[PDB]
Amino acid sequence: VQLVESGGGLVQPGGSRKLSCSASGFAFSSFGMHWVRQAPEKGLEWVAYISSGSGTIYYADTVKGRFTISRDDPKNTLFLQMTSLRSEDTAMYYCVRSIYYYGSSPFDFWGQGTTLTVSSDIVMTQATSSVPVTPGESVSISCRSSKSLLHSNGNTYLYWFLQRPGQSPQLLIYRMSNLASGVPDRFSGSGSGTAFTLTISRLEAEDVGVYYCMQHLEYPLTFGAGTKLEL
Amino acid sequence: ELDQLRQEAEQLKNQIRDARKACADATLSQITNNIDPVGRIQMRTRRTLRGHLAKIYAMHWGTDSRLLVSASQDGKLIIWDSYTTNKVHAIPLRSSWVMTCAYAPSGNYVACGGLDNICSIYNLKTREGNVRVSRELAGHTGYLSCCRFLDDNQIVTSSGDTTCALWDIETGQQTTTFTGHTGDVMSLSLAPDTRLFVSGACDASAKLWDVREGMCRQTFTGHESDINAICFFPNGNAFATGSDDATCRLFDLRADQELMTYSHDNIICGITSVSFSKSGRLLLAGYDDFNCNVWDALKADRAGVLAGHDNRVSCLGVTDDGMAVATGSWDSFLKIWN
Amino acid sequence: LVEQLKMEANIDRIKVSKAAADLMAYCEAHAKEDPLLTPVPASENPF
Amino acid sequence: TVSAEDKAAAERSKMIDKNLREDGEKARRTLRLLLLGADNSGKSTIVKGIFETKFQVDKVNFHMFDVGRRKWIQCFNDVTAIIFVVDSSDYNRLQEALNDFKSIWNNRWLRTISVILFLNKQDLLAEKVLAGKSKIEDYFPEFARYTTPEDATPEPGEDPRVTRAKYFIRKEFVDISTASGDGRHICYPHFTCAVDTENARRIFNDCKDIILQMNLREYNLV
Amino acid sequence: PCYNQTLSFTVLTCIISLVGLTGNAVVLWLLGYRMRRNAVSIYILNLAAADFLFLSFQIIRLPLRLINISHLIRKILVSVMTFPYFTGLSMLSAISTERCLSVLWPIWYRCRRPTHLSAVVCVLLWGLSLLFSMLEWRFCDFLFSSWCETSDFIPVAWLIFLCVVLCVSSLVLLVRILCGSRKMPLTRLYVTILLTVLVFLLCGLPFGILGALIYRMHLNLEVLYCHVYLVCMSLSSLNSSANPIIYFFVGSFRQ
Ligand SMILES: C[C@H](CCC(=O)O)[C@H]1CC[C@H]2[C@@H]3CC[C@@H]4C[C@H](OP(=O)(O)O)CC[C@]4(C)[C@H]3C[C@H](O)[C@]12C
Repeated sequence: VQLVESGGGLVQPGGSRKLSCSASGFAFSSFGMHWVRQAPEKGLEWVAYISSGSGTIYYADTVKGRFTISRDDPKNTLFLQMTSLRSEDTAMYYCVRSIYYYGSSPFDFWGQGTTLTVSSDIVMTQATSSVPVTPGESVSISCRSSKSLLHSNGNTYLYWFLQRPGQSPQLLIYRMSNLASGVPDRFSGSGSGTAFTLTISRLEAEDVGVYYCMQHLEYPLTFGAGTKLEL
Repeated sequence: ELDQLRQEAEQLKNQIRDARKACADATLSQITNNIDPVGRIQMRTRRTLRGHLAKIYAMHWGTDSRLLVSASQDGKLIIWDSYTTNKVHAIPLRSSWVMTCAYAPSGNYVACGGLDNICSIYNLKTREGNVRVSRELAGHTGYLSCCRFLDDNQIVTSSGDTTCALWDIETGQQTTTFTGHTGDVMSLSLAPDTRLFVSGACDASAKLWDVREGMCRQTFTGHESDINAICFFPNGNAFATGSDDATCRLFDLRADQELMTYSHDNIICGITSVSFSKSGRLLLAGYDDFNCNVWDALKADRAGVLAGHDNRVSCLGVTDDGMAVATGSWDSFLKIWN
Repeated sequence: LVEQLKMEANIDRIKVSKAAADLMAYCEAHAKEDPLLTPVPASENPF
Repeated sequence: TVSAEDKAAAERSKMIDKNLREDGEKARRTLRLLLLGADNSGKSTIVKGIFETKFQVDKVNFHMFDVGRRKWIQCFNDVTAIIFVVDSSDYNRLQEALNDFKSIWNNRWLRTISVILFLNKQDLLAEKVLAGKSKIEDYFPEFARYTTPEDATPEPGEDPRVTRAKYFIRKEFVDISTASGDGRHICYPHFTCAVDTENARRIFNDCKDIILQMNLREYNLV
Repeated sequence: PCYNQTLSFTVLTCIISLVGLTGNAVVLWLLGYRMRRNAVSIYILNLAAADFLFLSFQIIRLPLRLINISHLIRKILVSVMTFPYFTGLSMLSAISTERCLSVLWPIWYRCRRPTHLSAVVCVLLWGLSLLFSMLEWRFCDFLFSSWCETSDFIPVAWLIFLCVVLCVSSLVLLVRILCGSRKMPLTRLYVTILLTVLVFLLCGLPFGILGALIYRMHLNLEVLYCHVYLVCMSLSSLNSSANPIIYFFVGSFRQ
């Protein structure tokens, strides 16, 4: 239940830098792990995925061939090696656990980020970027997918995360209906193919933040633009 | 003294038998003779669950009717996704001798037990991505033959100590002890309303116990052999018992007597497991003849045979919606039938 | 057995005809909403 | 096609399959024995919920389970052998031991499981016979019609009367063994002195013979 | 048909091939799905498949010997058919040596076996039976050098090695059985071992040795060899027909 990551720093363009993610408190060997980067001004962006048992490997189409994600289960750690760094790669990197079985809730825990400074996919678009809200009211945000997230098995792969600025993002609702473990019952996700919404009733303290909706239908794992909430 | 007490008990038993006889005027067979039969029921096997390396002794469907737990003699408790045959979970047990399975109605927990005389409650939905034993309920002096979840905190377990026990899992101690059986209790069936349950034992008697009161309310003595399995009717005012005498029997809570006998001259194998359809019209009965049978619960006529196992069918289950029936046998294979 | 036999001696025992009638009524009431009685089309069959 | 999460669930199931296969491979190279005895027979002294003891001889592992019956004996269906320990010093309970052995041998679920018989009392049998206080023929009147066969395998330090009594008891168990066996299993009678250390070797040899018999039986040789 | 007396031989061989296909088909269907494949059942399975192929090419080849004689495609047919033949003898030898090893070391056979050696030997023996098919095929073999142009006795070496290893495995099993504790089931074990040895030697093997001797000395079947080849073919067909019987149906009907 702890993912502490190390690495990052001032790297000249074209250099190489390896950054690690030490996992403690959970069975790291049974979890598929993700590296997800977010720009200083932009939103979240999935980078790489290493499966459980290292049997399956995925990369983003922008870092394929220059990034290498690996895991050491006996040492309970994750590695990201980079080659030929560029200024369009400098971001904040997050190590994310996610276990896949029936009824599981992947992207449970997101580790604290490492700041790296270098100096066909379906689109999930959030129409609203910032809305004004007051505590005790009711708010609703929405986003649209390029293609329907409903699957032939009846599962609609949509996930909502709340950043809560100053801290790493956390899962709120998964599969567009189910609620994450530990989040309040006020949050409620709903919607249909290419049109999903999240409703927050009676907003309280530690609720304002950026809400990202992402898809798990196809592995490029597109994230939403984000929707900031302010007083 | 002892002779007077024995005479009083004999007189009370005779009076009970006379009262039961006076309440019998027409059997269910005569009433349902003018009813269209079920015909022929041809269930086909849709899924085969391979992965168990030893005889499967118990299984239990989940309330969502997609996940099912199973225990085999190899000391592994395995949670299957029936639709995809994917193995959601598979965890080892402290003792390889396990002869009962239970799935929590919420699905957050599973239970196991056997020759270790300890009921192990495992937490499925937890952190650290692995299931661990949440509780070890001890206090039964004999092996555990069945265990059922009243709720996420209560569990009723029947043992070979000729007793049943209602435990509060949070405290871990026996809340109620049900005694009165003179033989090893082999099965128990929770009522749909979850207020009383029937337990069959080795003394060829099925006893109905009130969970809240804690005392036996009715006793049914029709069998001449150990009652291996018991299953409550979906209505909740009847149940079916299966014993070693190759006969099934329908008993009523309000009539206090046997209703029908499901037996055949060509069946000599004992019953290992019984189950009802969603509507209760078909009684599914696992046998020692390596195959299961389907009986018309209202006419005592065989409807079909579920013959897909190379060894005796040890565990049986029907989903809450009745879509499929899962049978686990001693050939280490679970088969879902539609 | 000292008192349990007498406690279970006097139960509100309705006639076997009534019990059979209500069992048959329950069976016929729910006979149209289960798949093992009448097979469902493969479109609605998860297996 | 199946979704990404379904693919990862299938991968998890495949890893579970591999782990289960590895566990079954490790557990296949062990031999499971069921220890049985009535009372004061020294079952726990044979080798120096459920009491389970693991002992390794000749680089092979043996599991011995004792439970401290018609219902739970059903679980021990795949057990390689039932090790039945008998106290032969006394004779009041000797017929009880004979009835116990008959019930175990004729069990429906133990119809293919062979029995290793350990008549646990050897020295005590000798003292009881030589003392003469207890008449063995009183409990078993078959001594008049029973004579020691010509072919005998007596040890160096033995008395003809003690050997006759020991062979009578062994015969009184093997007639039950051979009465209804149909050749599917064979009892292996032995004699221990409750101090003999060559007892795991005897079980090892008997289990090797049992495994050879199973190999012959299901490979068309028998 | 060198001069006559061929129709009866063809009819008998066709009947034997038909019953062989029937038996091989039923045993293959039973073992493919209604079986457990413990340690030797896989060997019976692929041996039955090889026999099914063998009598399949036998039925494809033999009846056209009477009509539309070409004397060219028949060489191709026998060259193809000799591959299932070597496959079947190879799995017969494998069955014999596996039984011998199980009798010699039962603890190892039950506990320490890899549980996948049967399929490994399956694929290895099938691939090796793909080889040693170049006995008579001295046709453009050299495509480059150190190869036996005519006296290539490697297929004969393989066949004789299979024969001797089968015989020695049977002999070792018999010696071990006779040199141990005698439960005395020595009434049908003797008959089954002797029957296996005879159906391997008195049948099947004559076809292989005839092929080896015919490709050793280039004979055009002359006028006296028009009867022995048919006899050897019928013996091999009878061996392949009776193999599924002796190896599975005896055990099936024994209980
Ligand atoms: C089993 C052996 C291989 C020996 C080995 O591997 O060590 C095979 C290989 C080539 C086969 C001969 C081909 C032609 C030979 C001459 C005739 O010709 P056809 O009627 O047209 O077939 C008859 C068939 C013939 C007598 C075959 C006999 C025998 O079956 C052979 C020699």
